[PDB]
Amino acid sequence: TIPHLAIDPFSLDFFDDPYPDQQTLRDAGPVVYLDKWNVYGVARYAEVHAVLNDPTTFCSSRGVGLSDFKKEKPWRPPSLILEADPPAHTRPRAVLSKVLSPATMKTIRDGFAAAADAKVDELLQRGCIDAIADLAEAYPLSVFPDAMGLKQEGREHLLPYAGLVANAFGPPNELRQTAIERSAPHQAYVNEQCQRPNLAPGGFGACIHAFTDTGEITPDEAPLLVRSLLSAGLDTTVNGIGAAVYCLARFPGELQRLRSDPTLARNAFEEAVRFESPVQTFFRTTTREVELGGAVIGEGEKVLMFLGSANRDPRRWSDPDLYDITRKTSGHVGFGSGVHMCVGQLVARLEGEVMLSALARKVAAIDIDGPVKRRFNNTLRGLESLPVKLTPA
Ligand code: HEM
Ligand SMILES: CCc1ccc(C(=O)O)cc1
Ligand SMILES: [Cl-]
Repeated sequence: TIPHLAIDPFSLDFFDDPYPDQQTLRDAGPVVYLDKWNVYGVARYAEVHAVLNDPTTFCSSRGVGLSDFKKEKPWRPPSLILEADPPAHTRPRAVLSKVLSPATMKTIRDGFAAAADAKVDELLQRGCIDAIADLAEAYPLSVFPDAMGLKQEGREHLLPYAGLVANAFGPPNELRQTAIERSAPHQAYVNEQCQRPNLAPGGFGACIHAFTDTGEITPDEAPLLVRSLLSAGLDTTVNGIGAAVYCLARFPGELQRLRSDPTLARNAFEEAVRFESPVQTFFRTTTREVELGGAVIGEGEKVLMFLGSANRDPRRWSDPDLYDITRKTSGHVGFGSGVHMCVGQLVARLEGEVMLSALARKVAAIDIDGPVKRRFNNTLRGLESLPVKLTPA
């Protein structure tokens, strides 16, 4: 009753161009079995949304990667929030939602907006830049480690650790193997920065430790929650800003609408998160036998959610393959949906908005003028190099 496909969603061929296979995954049926990794897959919007909004049946405490924590030991101690179900998830989640609250965004908006405007002006002096290294990476690296309260020493480990975390969500293919092997220096730096004496007062990390006074988390939970911000709060914003720049470089008409109305900067970033979906996939594990799309999935089964495919499903989105900055983007699952929906979404939107705002007010054109290279990661979709020429406004 369930179609069996041999497509490998974690293959280099797939990462290179996933859209044809994603339609094959969608049109084969609302639920598919992937023989390559012995998992269930859902690729349409309706099933991804339902699975994401049924945490009692599709749990996250047995891992959000392929590995089943009930079966194998995790490569690192489980995340107290991402790899937790309610009610264990609730109080650590409330702490991160307060640390990264709308009220906190007021304290960092001027610094983030200034750094964004300064970087675009700096890049306009050089003309021909790499939108990844010199823009997508340089800007988050210039605001987020300081907002965490991180010291200067050892920041070179932040991006390699983030790519390791994202790779480790995938199957035991070469990409995961080479990430985990000899990863101990990346882990030691991160785990050391998660301790209270290494976080500047007033930063996200110190503010987390400050919530141990409240009884929401214990002092020994706070470092793990700091690790969560250091695993997810940098690499994804990089790919997201690079995607937006990629779109504005591929859709020059949408760049011109953004110039004529910079207040579209925030929704233009949101649409870039739908269009490229930097977090492509996540896993759930069935708590019980469950009917999904006419298929009976047993207990203890891994279910793979194609977030990116759900954001391009023509059953839900009109013209899904077009970048449209005025599109009503609410309901896209680029940040998740439900109880685990990205608790850091306000930081990513803020970083994205002020960058696209900076581009909207200072740049006339963005033309690709060099070899484009894709970056391969079992979870993330993003570019290795995006050579563009910026024309000043
Ligand atoms: C373009 C940027 C980002 C994207 C596309 C993204 C994507 C996601 C997605 C899809 C989830 C759902 C995980 C699941 O349901 O299993 C998630 C959760 C999470 N994200 Fe983000 N993220 C982004 C940026 C950030 C930032 C900036 C932070 C922190 C500053 C962050 C921290 C987290 C955390 C801690 C969780 C776990 C929430 C929970 O389990 O309740 N992410 N993210
Ligand atoms: C969405 C990517 C992500 C990765 C790791 C964590 C965590 O460490 O809790 C949270 C989110
Ligand atoms: Cl670690």
